[PDB]
Amino acid sequence: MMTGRQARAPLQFLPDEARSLPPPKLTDPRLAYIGFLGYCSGLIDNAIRRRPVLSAGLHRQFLYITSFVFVGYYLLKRQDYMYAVRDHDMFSYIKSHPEDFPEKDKKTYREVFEEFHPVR
Amino acid sequence: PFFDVQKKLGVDLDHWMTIQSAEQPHRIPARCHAFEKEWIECAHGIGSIRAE
Amino acid sequence: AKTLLHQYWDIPEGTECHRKTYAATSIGGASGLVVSAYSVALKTPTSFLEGVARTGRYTFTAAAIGAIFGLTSCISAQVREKPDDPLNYLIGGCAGGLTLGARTRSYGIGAAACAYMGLTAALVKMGQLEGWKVFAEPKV
Amino acid sequence: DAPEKNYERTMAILQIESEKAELRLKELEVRRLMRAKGDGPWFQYPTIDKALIDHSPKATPDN
Amino acid sequence: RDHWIHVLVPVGFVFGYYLDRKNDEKLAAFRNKSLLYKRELKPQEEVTWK
Amino acid sequence: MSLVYMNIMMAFTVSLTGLLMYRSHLMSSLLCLEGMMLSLFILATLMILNSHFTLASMMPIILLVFAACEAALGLSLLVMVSNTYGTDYVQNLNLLQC
Amino acid sequence: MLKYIIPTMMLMPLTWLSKNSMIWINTTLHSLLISLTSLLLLNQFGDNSLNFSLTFFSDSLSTPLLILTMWLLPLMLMASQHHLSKENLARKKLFISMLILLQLFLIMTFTATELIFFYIMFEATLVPTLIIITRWGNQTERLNAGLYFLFYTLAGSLPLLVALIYIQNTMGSLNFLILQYWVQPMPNSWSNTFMWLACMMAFMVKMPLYGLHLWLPKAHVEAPIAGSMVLAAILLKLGGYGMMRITLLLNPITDFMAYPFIMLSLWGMIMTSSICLRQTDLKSLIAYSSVSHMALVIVAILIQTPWSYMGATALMIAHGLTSSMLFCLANSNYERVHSRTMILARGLQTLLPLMAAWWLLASLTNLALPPSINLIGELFVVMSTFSWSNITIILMGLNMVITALYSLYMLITTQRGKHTHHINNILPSFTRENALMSLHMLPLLLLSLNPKIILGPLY
Amino acid sequence: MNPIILIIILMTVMLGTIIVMISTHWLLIWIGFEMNMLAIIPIMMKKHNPRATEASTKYFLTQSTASMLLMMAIIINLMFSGQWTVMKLFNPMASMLMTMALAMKLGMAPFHFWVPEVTQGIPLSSGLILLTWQKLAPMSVLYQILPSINLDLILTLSILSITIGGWGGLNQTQLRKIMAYSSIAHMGWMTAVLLYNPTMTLLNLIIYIIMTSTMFTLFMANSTTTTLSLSHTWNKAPIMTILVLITLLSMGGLPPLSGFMPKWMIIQEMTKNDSIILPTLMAITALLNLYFYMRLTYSTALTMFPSTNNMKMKWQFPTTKRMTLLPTMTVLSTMLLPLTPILSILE
Amino acid sequence: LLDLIWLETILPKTISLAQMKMSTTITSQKGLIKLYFLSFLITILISTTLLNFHE
Repeated sequence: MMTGRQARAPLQFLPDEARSLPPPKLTDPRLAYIGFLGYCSGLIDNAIRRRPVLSAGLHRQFLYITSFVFVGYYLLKRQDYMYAVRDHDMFSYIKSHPEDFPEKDKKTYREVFEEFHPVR
Repeated sequence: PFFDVQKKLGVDLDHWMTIQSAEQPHRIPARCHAFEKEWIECAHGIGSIRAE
Repeated sequence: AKTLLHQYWDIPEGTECHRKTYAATSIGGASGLVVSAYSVALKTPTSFLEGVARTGRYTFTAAAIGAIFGLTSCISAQVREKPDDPLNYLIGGCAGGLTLGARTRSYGIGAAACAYMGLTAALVKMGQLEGWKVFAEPKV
Repeated sequence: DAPEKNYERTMAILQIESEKAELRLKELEVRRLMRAKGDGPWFQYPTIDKALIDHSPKATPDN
Repeated sequence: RDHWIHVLVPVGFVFGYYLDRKNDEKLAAFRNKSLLYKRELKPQEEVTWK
Repeated sequence: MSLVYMNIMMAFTVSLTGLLMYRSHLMSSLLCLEGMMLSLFILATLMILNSHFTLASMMPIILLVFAACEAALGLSLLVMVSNTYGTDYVQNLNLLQC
Repeated sequence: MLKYIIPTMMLMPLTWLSKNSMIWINTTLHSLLISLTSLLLLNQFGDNSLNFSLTFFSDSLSTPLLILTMWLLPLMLMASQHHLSKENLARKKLFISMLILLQLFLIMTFTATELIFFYIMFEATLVPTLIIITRWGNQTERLNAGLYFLFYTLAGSLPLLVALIYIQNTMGSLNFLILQYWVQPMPNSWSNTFMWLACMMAFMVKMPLYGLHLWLPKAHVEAPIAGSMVLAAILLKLGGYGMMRITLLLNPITDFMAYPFIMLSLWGMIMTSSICLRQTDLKSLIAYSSVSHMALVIVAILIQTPWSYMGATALMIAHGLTSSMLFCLANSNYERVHSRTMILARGLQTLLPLMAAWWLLASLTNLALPPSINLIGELFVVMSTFSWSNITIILMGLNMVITALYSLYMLITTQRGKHTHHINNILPSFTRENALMSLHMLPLLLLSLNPKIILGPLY
Repeated sequence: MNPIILIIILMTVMLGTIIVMISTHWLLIWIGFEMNMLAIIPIMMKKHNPRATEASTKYFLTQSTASMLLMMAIIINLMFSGQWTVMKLFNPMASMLMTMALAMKLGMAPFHFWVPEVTQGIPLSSGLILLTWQKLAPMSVLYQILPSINLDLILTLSILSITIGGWGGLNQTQLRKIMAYSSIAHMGWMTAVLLYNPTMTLLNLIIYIIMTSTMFTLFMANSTTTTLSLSHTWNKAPIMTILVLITLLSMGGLPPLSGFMPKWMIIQEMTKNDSIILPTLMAITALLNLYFYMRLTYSTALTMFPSTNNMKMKWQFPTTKRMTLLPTMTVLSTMLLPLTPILSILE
Repeated sequence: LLDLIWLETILPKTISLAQMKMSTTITSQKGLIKLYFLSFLITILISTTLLNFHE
């Protein structure tokens, strides 16, 4: 859909205008869920190699958590960037084409006739 | 996925054989050099939907 | 085979019975030839004669389904005086299902083909009425 | 909670969700128009870059 | 603590309760702005609810 | 369009339908595959020479080389089939039905 | 609603970190604490629902189902800890984790503000239920019962997915609070006919509708006791909850789309009740009686009058408690005689008198004895269906004959008559079992004192 | 094989796919497909038995035929457009031939008839490469030519792939053929949303590659190629039964799992374009895929089939196999649905 | 008659037998490369002449 937008500046994971956006917090609940996915990957990695699940290799579990939070932070940055580009293109297109987007005259319900269907 | 590595790194791997109106050896023109140059300069940048 | 379906759907319902019957017979014969072509492709017949027997059997089966379908649909749309009505194609699709059961020489396949093909033909009628698109054009 | 709190919290919820619904409807209409006309930034399918063309004097003049 | 397992579910209530209160401050766009309950603020009052 | 393109496309379709209807030998299949490649070579060549598009004159050679390497690989596969059954018959290659 | 979601999730480390003798006691204790906390949802108003956030809200329909859901988990833990005593410890924790996960999915199924999140939770409840049936069921047919339970539900629910995404694309939203105000009338067309079927048939399967009920006398029978409790008491009621949310959008076409299905229930509750007259399997008798009771809820939701919705939600809560107690009684005999055949163990009032008193009370609530909320829901549905069409009282009243006739037959065959001579392992009633029977029956009797909390959003 | 030669040959497979992904000239597209086929042939003949040679022969014939049809589509594009840009095609005949060639490369029905054979004939690692990495280059070419693809052809190929991959897996007991018919059904789902929203095509491809990589990694870690040897896993490694349970319930698309994520999004893009019959019939047909997934979960996780006595020896040895990214791929293929709006990174 | 046979017959058993029968038709191939490519040629001929997917 938006493939012509990111074609003049190709293969850019986060462009410069993405720095105009507020970055996700470190207490982003999406980022905390990705850290929980890292913790689950650590527990499954202990389980498949028959280690004690909660105890064995805390350095490995912590690197799982760190790696998922590290990748997921940039993935959330790019997510917020692409939705920002989506809405920017939408609003610029609505502004540049007023003839396709007229203001609908909103009628109050004193004029608006609705057909009554009795439940009996 | 068109990972445009050639425009990203600035290298020219295969753009040279892409069109007939490109830089040719010994400046040999194609028989439809002028028509292809006019079609490309028409349809440049405006997108395929408008270009059709 | 797009023109076959056009010359089926160009004629209004319950108007010209024999031409509708011939158009639906031709649609059934085309489907029978496609099924016969893949049948003698993927499963090798033991002879040329057995292969053309399978081809003629499947083509006549689907052609008879289409013939009795279009016939029963147009006769019901004539005698019920309601051309834009999916109950006519429900009756015609059950007649085609009974035709498939008569060709397979069994009752239960006829009843199952009656129910499912009649509901499918009724759905095709509703899709022609309200404009339902199965291969819908990309618009957004 | 107070009825005031539930009431005005409901009004905030209804504003946020009605704004999101109107934006989704406008999003559908913007997508339909940009696919139909090809004049926005979306659905910009690529054409040939005109910077590939050699404009030098060639070997033969009729070009 | 020898019975630290008996605070997992209760604090998980309280923390959850906390987040609901923290959620309500993000839904305060019409606090004292509804046509039904709007009024003037009392002295030593800055919000009408929390 | 031009009349020779009709024959080169019809040659590609004849070698296609030969390649899409096996008789017994896998070598005859590889010959039909290389006939398809040869007709592609001829058709690319007649276009590029007609259009005076200079840089694509190296294109059919490339189309030769890769595909001939492809042919080499196909011959090797045939030989391995021939080193299992003694013949290159395509009906011997039916073990993967179950 | 996050103050109930997070304790339910903290039940997972509570059961996976408990000592090996402690995983039933701790989960029972803290799930009873969550069930005590569930009463804060009774902050309901006469006009406005209790609207927590963009994601969660709770009116007076979701609130009794939430209280019943959060109350059913400790009772399932008590019912299921005996027959899983010799079970492996990690599989025991996996069983408890599936029950906890099912409670988690249900309590945000009922409070889902937006309908596609309702759909995701509504279909997320399949997977723990499927795993509980097919893993901790007792017989061979638990696998086929899991297949039927999965594939009637998904064949119903995937057109619901398509229809809800269509409402999302047309109305712009699937917020129920938005769709209270932006709901457009649905006229007569074939497109709107299949719109109605796609919006309704998933919940028709989950109620179950008669003719589509075939998954239930396998899935309720082949399951273990916690599976039968959550299937009868909560998971049938997702269909009625989803119908009461979705028939807002289906007017006025419902007023002539309801006619076949109303017939399918008004005759079907005659049939399945009649089927309960000849069931040799006691657990299957309770399953077919659940179909018979939910047929009235189907009629009451389709006729869409206020008395009908009040009787339907009262009958859903009442049937949840009653059918859960009936399955627990059937399991209390299955744990002794090791057969679900009802004619096997007879004369049990001579041997177990207090358990026979519990059988009497659950039978009287099954046959809608006033002033129980079984009779309140039954009666309000009968009033609204008489106002719908006056002839329906015949099919109501005949139902109320047969509903008595299998309820006391179940009481007479199991508890009365001469006891069976060759059965001698009939132990006295354990304290856990009588506790289970009382924790079903005593809320069901106390709700007659204050029934207004289980009468829906339009009391 | 020499491990250096294995590394160079796998880098050449990757090099062919990357050359397809990055090139702007159709000859280099064709060259990337030729390099990909040429380098993946020794991966299929890794064990040197007649089934691998038969599978490599069938794979060579289908991919060679598709490469010739691809070059004919390219050459007809050069006829009717006089250029070589990897973009839309300028003739419906070249568009049909290129769509047929890419359907042959992907093994979409009715060009599916090589996929359950070849995957059966080759090891699990080469089957993993064939069912994950070998989809990327033709889906990239389909991504870049979608202004020229016929709608009726691509949806015919899509529904024929979904139905045939649904019915084909119901009759199987071999795990590789199950994954191959699963491949055919999922490629039908990817191409059904291509002309509507190709970001959802990329989403379905990524979630499919994750789930297929998880299932092949589980099959390699347990050394099971049949259903009935996969059913011995509970007596050897009980955690792997849990993992195949949650991953097969994900591949059927049951919520709240992440394999519900693509198809739902696909329906989310097909009803915006006023197609209601088609994604409904697709979703009902995917119940067949879920049925034989449920068959495998009943054989492996939810019941306990009888084992043998020599299993007691294997209790004394832990798994020394490098189960590469198996916890990561298991977590990603199950618990990713709450992160569904991450898909905008694929736009 | 109803809730053990006919309501069991029409929705689940007929659908299950139909999917079983179609599954046994699709997977009954003889492993012959000849027949699969002959089906591919029949596919291309139906697509061009009978379905017109090149126009």
